[PDB]
Amino acid sequence: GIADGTMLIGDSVALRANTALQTALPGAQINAQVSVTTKTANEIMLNNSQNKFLPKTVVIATGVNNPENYKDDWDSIVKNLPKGHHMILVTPYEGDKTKETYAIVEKAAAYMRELAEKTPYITIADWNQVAKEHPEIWAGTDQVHFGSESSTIEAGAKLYADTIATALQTAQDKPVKSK
Ligand code: NA
Repeated sequence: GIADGTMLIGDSVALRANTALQTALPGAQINAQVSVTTKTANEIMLNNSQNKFLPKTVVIATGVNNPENYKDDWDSIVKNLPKGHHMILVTPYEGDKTKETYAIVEKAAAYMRELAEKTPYITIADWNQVAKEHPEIWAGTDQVHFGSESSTIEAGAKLYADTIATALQTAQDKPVKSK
């Protein structure tokens, strides 16, 4: 019964790609904010479900903020996805390999890949993998917020939006969570 549509619940990285996301996904509902974590995205997801605002396809674009609890957080948000939805997980990317949290973000991305592989109503959008392939969008940056000027911000934002668009196309023929 859940009506068609896409809502993205995302973090500052997603918020940085706001215009590119909307351009690549016309009519998608982009709900991205600076401090969003996987924890609060879980709460936002259910709040929207319980008010019947959550459409069929849910994009969770979080993971780089507060990565330490990734196991429980991604287990939980996957568990709490309401019946009737398909879910897309956007893997996080921390580019500074010396960051004390780099290995955690990497573990989080890997664990999200495991959940998407495992779960029929879940699809991966592997920003982590794509981000590693494009060093040019990280020159002069904090290694998380793509682009040091307009051209690489735009190029980075378009790569980010296209990754999610490709996952949505992949998820088109795939089932929803049911019972
Ligand atoms: Na899957």
